[PDB]
Amino acid sequence: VYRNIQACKELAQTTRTAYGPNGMNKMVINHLEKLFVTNDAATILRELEVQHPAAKMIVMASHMQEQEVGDGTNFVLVFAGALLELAEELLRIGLSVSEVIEGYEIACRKAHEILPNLVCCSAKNLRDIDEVSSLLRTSIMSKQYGNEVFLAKLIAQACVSIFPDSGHFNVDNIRVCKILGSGISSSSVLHGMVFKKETEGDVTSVKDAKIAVYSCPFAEELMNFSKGEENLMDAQVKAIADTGANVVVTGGKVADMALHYANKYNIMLVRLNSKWDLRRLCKTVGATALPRLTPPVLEEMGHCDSVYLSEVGDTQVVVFKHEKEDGAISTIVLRGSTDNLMDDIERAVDDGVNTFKVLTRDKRLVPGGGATEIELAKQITSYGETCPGLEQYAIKKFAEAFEAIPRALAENSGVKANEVISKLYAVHQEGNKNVGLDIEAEVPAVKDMLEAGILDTYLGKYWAIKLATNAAVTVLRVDQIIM
Amino acid sequence: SGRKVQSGNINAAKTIADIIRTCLGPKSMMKMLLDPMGGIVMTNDGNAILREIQVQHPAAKSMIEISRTQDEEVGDGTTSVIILAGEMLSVAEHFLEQQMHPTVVISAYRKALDDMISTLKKISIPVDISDSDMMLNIINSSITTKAISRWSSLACNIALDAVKMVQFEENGRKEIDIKKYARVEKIPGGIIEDSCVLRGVMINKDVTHPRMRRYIKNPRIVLLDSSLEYKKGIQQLCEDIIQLKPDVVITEKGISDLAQHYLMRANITAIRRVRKTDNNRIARACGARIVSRPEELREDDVGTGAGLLEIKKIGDEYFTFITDCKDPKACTILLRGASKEILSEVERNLQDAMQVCRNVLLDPQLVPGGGASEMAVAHALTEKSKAMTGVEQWPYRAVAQALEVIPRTLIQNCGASTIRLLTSLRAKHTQENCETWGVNGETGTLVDMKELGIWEPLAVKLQTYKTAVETAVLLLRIDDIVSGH
Amino acid sequence: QAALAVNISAARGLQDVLRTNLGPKGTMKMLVSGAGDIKLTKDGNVLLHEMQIQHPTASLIAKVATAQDDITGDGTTSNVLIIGELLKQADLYISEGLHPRIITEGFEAAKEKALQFLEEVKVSREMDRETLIDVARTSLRTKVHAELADVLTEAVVDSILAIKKQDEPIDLFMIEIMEMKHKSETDTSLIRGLVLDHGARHPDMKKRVEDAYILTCNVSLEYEKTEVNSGFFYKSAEEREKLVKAERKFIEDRVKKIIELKRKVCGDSDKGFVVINQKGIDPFSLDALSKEGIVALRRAKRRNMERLTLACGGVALNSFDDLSPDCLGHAGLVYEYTLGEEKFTFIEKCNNPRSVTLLIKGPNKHTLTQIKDAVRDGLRAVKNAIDDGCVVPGAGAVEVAMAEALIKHKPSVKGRAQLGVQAFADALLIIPKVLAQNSGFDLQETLVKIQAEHSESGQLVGVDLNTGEPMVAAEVGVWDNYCVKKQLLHSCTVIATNILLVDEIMRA
Ligand SMILES: Nc1ncnc2c1ncn2[C@@H]1O[C@H](COP(=O)(O)OP(=O)(O)O)[C@@H](O)[C@H]1O
Ligand SMILES: Nc1ncnc2c1ncn2[C@@H]1O[C@H](COP(=O)(O)OP(=O)(O)O)[C@@H](O)[C@H]1O
Ligand SMILES: Nc1ncnc2c1ncn2[C@@H]1O[C@H](COP(=O)(O)OP(=O)(O)O)[C@@H](O)[C@H]1O
Repeated sequence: VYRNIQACKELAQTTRTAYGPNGMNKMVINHLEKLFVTNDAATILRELEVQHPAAKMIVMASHMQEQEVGDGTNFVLVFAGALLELAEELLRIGLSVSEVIEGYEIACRKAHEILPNLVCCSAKNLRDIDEVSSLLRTSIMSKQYGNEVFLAKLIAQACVSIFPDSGHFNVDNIRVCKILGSGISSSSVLHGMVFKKETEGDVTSVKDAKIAVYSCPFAEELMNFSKGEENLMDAQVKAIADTGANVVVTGGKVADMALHYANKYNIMLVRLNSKWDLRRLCKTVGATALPRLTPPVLEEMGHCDSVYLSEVGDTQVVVFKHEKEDGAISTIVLRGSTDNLMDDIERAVDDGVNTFKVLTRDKRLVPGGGATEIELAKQITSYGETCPGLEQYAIKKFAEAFEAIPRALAENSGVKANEVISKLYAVHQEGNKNVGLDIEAEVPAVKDMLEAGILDTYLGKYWAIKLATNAAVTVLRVDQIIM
Repeated sequence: SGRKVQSGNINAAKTIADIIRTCLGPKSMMKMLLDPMGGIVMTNDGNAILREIQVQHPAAKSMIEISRTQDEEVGDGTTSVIILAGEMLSVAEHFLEQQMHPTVVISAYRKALDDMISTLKKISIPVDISDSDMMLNIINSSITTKAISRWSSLACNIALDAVKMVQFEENGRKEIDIKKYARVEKIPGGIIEDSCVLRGVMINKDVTHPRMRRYIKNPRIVLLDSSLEYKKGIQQLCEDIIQLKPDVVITEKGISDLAQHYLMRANITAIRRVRKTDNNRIARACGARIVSRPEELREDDVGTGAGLLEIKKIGDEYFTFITDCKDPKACTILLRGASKEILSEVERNLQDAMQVCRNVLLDPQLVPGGGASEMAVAHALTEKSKAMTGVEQWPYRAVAQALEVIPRTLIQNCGASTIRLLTSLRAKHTQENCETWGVNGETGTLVDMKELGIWEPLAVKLQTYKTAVETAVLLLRIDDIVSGH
Repeated sequence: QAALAVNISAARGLQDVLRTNLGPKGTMKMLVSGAGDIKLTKDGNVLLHEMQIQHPTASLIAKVATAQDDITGDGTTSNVLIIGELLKQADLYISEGLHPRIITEGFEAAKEKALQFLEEVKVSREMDRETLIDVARTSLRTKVHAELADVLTEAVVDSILAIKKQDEPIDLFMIEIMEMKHKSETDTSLIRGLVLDHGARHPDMKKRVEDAYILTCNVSLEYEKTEVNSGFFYKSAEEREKLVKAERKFIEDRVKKIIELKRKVCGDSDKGFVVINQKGIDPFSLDALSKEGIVALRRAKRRNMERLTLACGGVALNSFDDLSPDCLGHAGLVYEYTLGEEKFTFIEKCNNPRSVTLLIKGPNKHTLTQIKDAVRDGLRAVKNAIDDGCVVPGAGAVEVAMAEALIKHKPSVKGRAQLGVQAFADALLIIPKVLAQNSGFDLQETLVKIQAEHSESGQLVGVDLNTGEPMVAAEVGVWDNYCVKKQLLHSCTVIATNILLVDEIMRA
């Protein structure tokens, strides 16, 4: 069993450092030989060729946590790693695995009811852009750098507060579009799906339009052949331009003859269609892909509202806004020096918007920065003495497992871990729950988060603790398999 | 290297501690000695285990030496000292890998030692002095589980009379005791009941021809390292001795018959072929003085000693009885039997009880054995560490969690599970405030030691704990071994 | 001479591998496939079926053990442990002579005595809900998480109690387990009736069909055309492009025949005409029939069709006509359910209420499979308990009592068969020892406590697998199946004898 615990320890260690706002970003090369630099732990786990079946269980637990809450994945990883370390030392003491399992389950049950007793909930509602953005600050603060958080929070919140209707939100509604070039400050909030285009024969004031989707991207005898090709192409463009079609998209490049025939129908020619854009268009307007030119029909055709060229961002873009709901889709324009940092910002925006979605169904906020972890550790380790028997060891180890989060959050910030843990635990008796770990000072000092506004969601913490405990338990109940 | 040498030192400590970790308690396991000739030795004593084995690491040699020095100073507890030192040095591994300095660990260990001393002095049960009741109770407690159970009826009263024969009244109330000045008389032959006690020094040497005034009703002994010759042509020394008029003058050279007559002219009795370990106790019990320089010779050269001398040839061998000595600090104890294989052990355990008695004069205290004291002090530390903060709280708690090794091994070399029993023992030792239970060494079951009847002297426990802590801090203070290999 | 020793070693190794699974506190094992798929389970049958065993005779033991276990309910790991301990005890004496025939005769005599003793030990307690709850708990806590087992007990016992109304041994066909991948695994209960695997692409035919009639007969709204003419679209393209037509007329004729049947037997557009096809159907005719109240469905497997025949009724054939309504059946509720993206057809309150399915909503594949196997084992255990109408104490109990009976019966037998009897007894001692070991206690201490308590009590006493002290299984509620014990004794004796009788290994 120690082999499984060792494998899980290694996999937790490889992503332990990326935890917290000062996470050390790693270099990532995938099988098609790119070169990323990313601090997002879920991204690291994606490109890790994890083969050990024991660590696969923790990876699946992390995926479930992300699939349901969208944040705290690395918390699940590090918590499971600490739990397995302490379970391993308990086993080395001589305790049976069953007793450790029972103690862990009892401790998790205790923590789940202790947790809702230390909540300082949301202020009034998802509205009041400034306040709610202040709530959404910590996630983006941690996931990407701590500098441009003040602007990224406003950018990511102004877009999501657009449609707080009936208390229902969807992550896919808030889309992100890439526009390279200027710095991040030039980014803003826009409405409706956006990408590039080529031609300029576009009409701005458009009623419910008609989208054509192209799934497949584009001496007398020579003259007669040229005439035949020209007439066939003209027949095809007439056949695709029938039924009052107004906009056409294709995944290929432009042709002078093709754009000329499109413009002679007063139709713009849109090109540069990405491998991912067609499905998004089909789901957003209820359209379909047409393989060849010869089968166009009115029924197999989706509907947009407005199409025009926007010069925002020092470049020409197309807009497909005001869908059936007329406000459902809400994009975010991003500006950056290259595309490598574009992905980091989009992951930060996603890790903010999903926290907002979680907050929609739960207004409870919990003091982050290690405050809740140390509080839970103190509560559980105090409860441990009240429970005699063989489960006290496992309960105490569960408390020490909660102790690991501020430890990592400090040691990956250039601060002595033991010193800050001791100071935090000592202060936490009198300087109660709302105190946590300060990042700014190089000296191991502590700072209150209720004043500093460093908070994280209750539901995320609850689900992460539950899933991490379940993963540790289900990986402790395995004997071996031939490998 | 840095902390690598610390880890090596404490690894040698651990690998030498677990060698004898199993051979304590009333159910000690045996060990195998395989000398490079083929011989094999049965052994229960870890002291002989360490003595016979050979080691190459200086740390191990130093710990063996400290175990010895504790052995011949206070008596028993060497295995406990080694086990405790190994356990603390092993639990220091966790902190030495925290990249945190040995100095703060050392300070935490010293604080823990002070608190353990305090809580032992708090938990110790009092005992009476000069009372045979709980003296025999202590005999049943500690002087038992030895080879004395068949001869305890004699060992007990031998020790109980021997407690008042080596007292020095220097600075307080009978707080000074010296160890070798008790006149041991171990002679086989006859029945063991013939062993008795006498107030005075018992000298196995005697004059060749005792046809002279050997015994005088007030021996005023004078010591001299000079050699007695025929005459001046040395009678001059005898003539100078006549000046102060003594009756007995002790030398360390042979005496002839004509020399005997020359001495009895001055009426002084000399002795020959005596030992320094006899001369020193003679002087101690008699308060005599040795001087031969004529300028220093004054009225102080003669010091009155005993008040009655006697010679008895019990079994055609030359004894010398010096009873009613001036100072009852070096007095006769008699040993009789057939073989010295057990009487030596019974003797040594009796002077162990003697040290018990003198500490009872200092601190008449007993600590509950069978792991009771260990878990009591561990609970005291663990509840004490709650209030205190700082980065050194972890070693402070770890010392407490490490000192519970004694009950753990007592349970282990009994058959019963060492986990459930320890957990139950702690459970009935924290919330149960005024109990201080222990573990039975025989059956491996928890039992209140006030009922079982096992107790240990306070002083031996204090010395063991202090030596263990000092050994741990010493091995943590060594930063380099290198002066060569 | 040596082949016997090889077999002994292999059986001991297999026993050691399987040791840490017996008992509800046993630790599960993980089966990773060569492809990469992972299966985590503890049931003895699946472990022996899916393990990659290396030793040949160990593979033989596993094969015969699973083959015999397919007969009775379960008890495979206990059987393997008993075989291993029997072989070790026998070898302990074979090492000092004792031609194996003597040990075999001792084994058969001990088997006869143990069967007799089990006959006098069985409990003939009657039928009730609570005892079967306890039986389900015993059979389920040994396969899955404790709380999940407590959840599953009620559903399993209620399903079997409902099926029991026929007063004949019936199972397997009449209880089916459905597979789906809902995130929340707490949703698990009985669905009286039948649930179809999937529906069809249909915009709002009926939703709540309520009372309706079922005819099936594999409607041919996408009737087989004449596409196959010569290979593919060859130079003679007008065949597969034009002769492929004229079959839509057959589809429309089937549509009017369905119309005639509907407004002939139904009497109105209501009273849904439930039909299911094994192949696809065009959405056009689908919605055309839907507007008339016809419940048209497609793309189902066979097993659901034969299930419908015995529950509701109806012929099955792709090409059909206006047949008689004799095969038509009626259902109380034909409500259709949908969860996110997949659609469920709840054919409920039908005639012949014997057909009942169970609902499980495990999050991942391996948890789903584990729950399915645990449910199957619980159903088999409760079925056996109802069939024999007699149950025996678990947690050992019977093992130690049979051991005492055999030991007191040892002087009765003559010859050297006493050695075989003693070996058989010490082998039956393995089960309480394995339970105590897997709990975390000491082997011999717990065994001595159990035997001593049984000595002056007489009543069956077993191991309490949370504290280690002896417990009477009747009061606590731990029960085993009498038929399982019978098959256990028979199979263990047979396999141990067969392994002991061998003398030489040769290639072939
Ligand atoms: N400014 C800060 N100071 C201290 N701790 C912080 C700060 N910002 C975030 N944290 C903590 O760092 C953690 C970051 O979680 P994160 O690594 O983003 O999880 P995931 O990557 O799975 O979304 C949060 O739980 C939060 O408590
Ligand atoms: N009858 C007994 N029951 C339980 N423990 C005992 C008993 N007798 C002695 N002990 C334990 O033995 C320990 C000391 O034995 P040990 O150190 O091996 O002897 P020595 O001091 O001569 O080396 C004490 O801690 C005491 O608690
Ligand atoms: N609650 C319980 N306490 C003690 N023993 C139990 C308990 N439940 C089941 N058992 C024991 O577990 C054994 C069955 O375990 P196992 O061999 O894994 O089942 P199977 O092989 O039939 O699938 C039974 O002999 C029974 O005595």
